[PDB]
Amino acid sequence: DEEKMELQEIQLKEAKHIAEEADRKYEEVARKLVIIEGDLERTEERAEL
Amino acid sequence: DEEKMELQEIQLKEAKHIAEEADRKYEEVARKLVIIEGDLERTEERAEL
Amino acid sequence: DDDIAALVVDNGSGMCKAGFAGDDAPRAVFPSIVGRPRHQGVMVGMGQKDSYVGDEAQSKRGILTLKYPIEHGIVTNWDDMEKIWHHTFYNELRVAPEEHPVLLTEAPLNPKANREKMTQIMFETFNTPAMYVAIQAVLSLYASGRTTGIVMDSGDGVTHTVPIYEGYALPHAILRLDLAGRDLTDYLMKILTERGYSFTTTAEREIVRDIKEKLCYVALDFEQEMATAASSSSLEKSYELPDGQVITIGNERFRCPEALFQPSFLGMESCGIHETTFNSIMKCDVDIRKDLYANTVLSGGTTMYPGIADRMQKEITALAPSTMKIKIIAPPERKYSVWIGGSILASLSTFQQMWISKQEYDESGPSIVHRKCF
Amino acid sequence: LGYKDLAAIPKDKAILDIERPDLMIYEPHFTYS
Amino acid sequence: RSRIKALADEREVVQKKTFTKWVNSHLARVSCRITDLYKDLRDGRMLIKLLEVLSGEMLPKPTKGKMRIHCLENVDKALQFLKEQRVHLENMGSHDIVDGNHRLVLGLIWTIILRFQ
Amino acid sequence: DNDNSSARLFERSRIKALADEREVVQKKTFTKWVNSHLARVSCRITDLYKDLRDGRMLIKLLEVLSGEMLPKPTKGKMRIHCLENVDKALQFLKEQRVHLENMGSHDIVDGNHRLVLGLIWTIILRFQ
Ligand SMILES: Nc1ncnc2c1ncn2[C@@H]1O[C@H](COP(=O)(O)OP(=O)(O)O)[C@@H](O)[C@H]1O
Repeated sequence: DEEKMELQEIQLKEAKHIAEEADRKYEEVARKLVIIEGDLERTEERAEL
Repeated sequence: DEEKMELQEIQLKEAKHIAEEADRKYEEVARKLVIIEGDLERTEERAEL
Repeated sequence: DDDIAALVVDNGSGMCKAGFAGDDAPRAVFPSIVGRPRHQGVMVGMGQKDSYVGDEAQSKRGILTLKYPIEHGIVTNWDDMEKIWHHTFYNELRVAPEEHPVLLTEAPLNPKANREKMTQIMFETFNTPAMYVAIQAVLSLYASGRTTGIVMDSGDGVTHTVPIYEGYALPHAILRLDLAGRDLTDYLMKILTERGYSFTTTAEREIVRDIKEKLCYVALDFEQEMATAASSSSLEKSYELPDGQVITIGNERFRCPEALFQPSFLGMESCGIHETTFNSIMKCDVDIRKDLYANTVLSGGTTMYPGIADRMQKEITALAPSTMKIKIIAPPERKYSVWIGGSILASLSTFQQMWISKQEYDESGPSIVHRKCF
Repeated sequence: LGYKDLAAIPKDKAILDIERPDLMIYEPHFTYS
Repeated sequence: RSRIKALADEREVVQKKTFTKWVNSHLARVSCRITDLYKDLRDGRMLIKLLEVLSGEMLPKPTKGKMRIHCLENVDKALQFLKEQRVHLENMGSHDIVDGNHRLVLGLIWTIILRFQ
Repeated sequence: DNDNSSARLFERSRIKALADEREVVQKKTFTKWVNSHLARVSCRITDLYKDLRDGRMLIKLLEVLSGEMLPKPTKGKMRIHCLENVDKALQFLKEQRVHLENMGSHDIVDGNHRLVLGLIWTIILRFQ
C-alpha cells in the first residue's frame, strides 16, 4: 500500500504542473488575441477611409 | 495509509478534469488568433495600395 | 514518387535534429554531447559502457565529463562526431543509411577541410548513396515562405547574416560573427558569482543553460530597466536546483542576453547583431535595400528570448533612414526552421539532379563538394 | 518482408499539404488544423 | 502533444509490433514466445536464447536469480557476445536494457536484424 | 513645368488608355479560346491572370494541345512549388524549339499582364 501511495503522489505533482502551465499559456494567448483584434479594427477603418 | 489514499485518488481525478478545461479554452483562443492575423494581413495590404 | 525519401540531418553546435524528408517535424532532437566516466569503478557484475552519447549523457551528468564535439561550428573531434551520427542513424531513426540519401547543413564561412572530411566520412564509412551540403540561412529563407530577404541565424556556436534577392545570393555581403549561446552561458555563469552562487564543473553548465532558457529576456531600454531593477525587487524570480536549494536570479535576467547587442561586455570589440545586420544590408546595392528592410527573418534558437524582435526592430529603425518601413519577421517555430527548409529542399523534383553520386565521389574524390555544393 | 516494410517509412508527405510554414505551432496539438 | 514526440510514438508502436512478430518466428523453433518486447527482455534469458538460435552457437548459461545484479550480468553476457562478432553498438549498456529504455532496446533489435538478416 | 505637365498628361491619357483598352479585349478573346480548348479535360478559367498563377492550368492546356504526357505537377501550395510548376511548363515549351523572350517563372507567378498575354499569344500562334 505504501508504494502505491507514493506513486499516486507523484502523478498528483505532475498533473498540478501541467494544469498551471496550460492556464498561464491560455492567459497570455488571450492577451495577444485581444491586442491584435483591436489593431485589426482600426487598420480596417483607415483603409476604408 | 488507506484513508489517505482515497483522498489522493479524488484529487488526482479532479485535477485531470481541470486540465481538460484548460485545454478547451486554449485551443479555441488559438483558432481565433489565426483568423485574426489573416484578416490583418489582408487589411494591411489594402491600406498600402 | 518511386524513390526512397531522403534523411534531413541538421548538425548545429548545441542540438542535433534529424527526420525524414517531406515531414513537417523532425523525428529525433537531442543534445550533441559525448560523455565519459571519471570515477573509480566498483560493483563488479554490472554493465560496461565506454561512453555516453546524447540524451543519456544528460541523465547521468554527475559521473561524467561532458564534451562538445562541435565548437564554433567546427568539428574539432571526429570520433565523437561519428558516434553521434551512428546513434542518430541506428538508435534514433532505426534506418540503414545505405538506402537513403542524406542532407547536411553547415555554417557559411568555415574551413574547407570540414566539408571534405564530412563527405569522406559519410561516403566511406556509412556507405550512403548520395549526399548534399546546404547553408543553414538559405534553408531558413526556404522555410520562411519567401524568396527575397535577409537571414540572421544564430545557433549555439555561430551567428551569420546572408542577404538573398530573388534567388540570387551576394557572397560579398555575407557576415559572420562568433557570438552565440555558449558565450552567453559563460557570461551568465561568470556574473552569477556576484550573488554568491558558484558553478564550475561541466555538469553545472547544463544547469546554467536551463536557467538561461527559463529566466531570461531582452529589455526594451537597458538603462531604464536597470534603474527599475535597482529601485525595487519587482523583477525577481526563484529557480530551484536539482538537489534542493533555491536561488534568486533577480537582476541578471536582462544582463545575460544584452551581450548580444553590446559585445563589449564580453571583452570583444565587434559590433552587436543589429549593427551587423545593418552593415550587411548597406554592403548590398542601392536598389534592393528597400526590399531587404521589409523582409528580415530571424532564425536559430538564440533568437528565442522574449522581446528580442521588438528590441531588434527598435535598434534597426533608428539606424535605418526614417523614410521607409522596417518589418522584423520572427516565426514562432524559428528553432526548427533550418530543418523545415531542409525538408522542403529535398522534396523538389529539380533537386534530385543535384545529389553527389557515389560514381562522382569515386571519380573526383572528396574535392567534388566545393565544385558541387554551393 | 523487405526494407520498405521493416522500417515505418512514411508514405505521404505532410509538408506538402500545409500552408505558410512560418505560421506553424508545435507545442499544442489537439486539433487537425 | 508536440509533433516531435507524437511522430516518434507512432513510429515506435508500429516498429514494436513488427519486431515482436519478427522475433516470435525465430523463437518459435524453441518453446518460447515474447508477449511484450520491453518487459520480457529485462531478465535477459530471452535475448540469450534468441542469439543462441540466430548465431548457431551456444552461449554460457545464464546466472540464476531474480536480483537486479543478476539481470545486469545476464544482459551483459549477450552484449559481450554481440561485441565478439564485430557488431558495433553506441550508447548501449546493461542498465539501459534492464531499466527499459524504449529507443535503445528497439535499436538493439534493429541492429541484430541488420547483422543477421 | 506647364509643357512637361501637358506632355505627361498626353502620355497618361493616350498611351495608357490605348494600351489598357487593347489588353482588355485581347484578354477576353484569349480566355474564350482557352476555355474552348479546355472543355475536353473539363477544366475552365474565370480570370486569365489569377488562374494561371498555380500553373496547373498551363500544364493541362499543353496536355490538350500537344496530346502527350508532361511531367506531373508537384502537389505543393508553396510559392516555390508554383515556380516549379511554371518552370516545368516553360521547359516543356523549350524542348520543342518554341522561341520565347523575357519569359520567366516569376513573371507568370507574380502576375505580369503583358508577359502572360504574350505567352498565351505565343502558344496560339506557334503551336496551333
Ligand atoms: N526557449 C529558449 N529561450 C532562450 N534561449 C534558448 C531557448 N531554447 C534554446 N535556447 C538557446 O539556443 C541554443 C540552441 O540553439 P540551436 O538552434 O540548437 O543551435 P544549433 O541548432 O545551431 O546547435 C541553446 O544553447 C540555448 O542557449
